[PDB]
Amino acid sequence: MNPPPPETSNPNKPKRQTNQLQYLLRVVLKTLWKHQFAWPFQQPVDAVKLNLPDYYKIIKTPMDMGTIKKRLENNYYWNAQECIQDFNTMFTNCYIYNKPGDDIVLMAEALEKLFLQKINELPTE
Ligand SMILES: Cc1cc2ccnc(N[C@@H]3CCNC[C@H]3C(=O)NC3CCCCC3)c2[nH]c1=O
Repeated sequence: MNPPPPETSNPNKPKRQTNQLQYLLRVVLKTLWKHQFAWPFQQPVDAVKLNLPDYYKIIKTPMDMGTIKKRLENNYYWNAQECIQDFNTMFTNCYIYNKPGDDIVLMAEALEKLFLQKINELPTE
């Protein structure tokens, strides 16, 4: 009932190492990954195990920090904006699927506030 996870490597997709992508792995992801609210976002939503049968009927662009971590580790991104877009997709999915008063929404809001603080101090290329 789960889709395959988002791709985290591609032999055809070009790759480079930049200080901005290094900052996103070493500072931004690392900060969010170890946060007390990170754990529901550390892997793709398992709709079977979590008993959320409608999840992938509603969310057609799934994204999670486990996938973002692998993409950064695998040099999948060419630029920082591709990675920032994936974080925004993850937060947006959470706000669309869940009810406004749900604890997962409060957890996502806390992580997004921390995320935007760290992106505000992104170093120049
Ligand atoms: C990404 C993600 C994961 C997830 C896991 C479990 N449940 C979710 N949604 C609950 C649906 C029912 N109402 C309560 C919702 C909720 O806020 N659950 C949280 C999960 C984390 C621990 C506190 C309770 C999920 N929704 C997601 O978007």
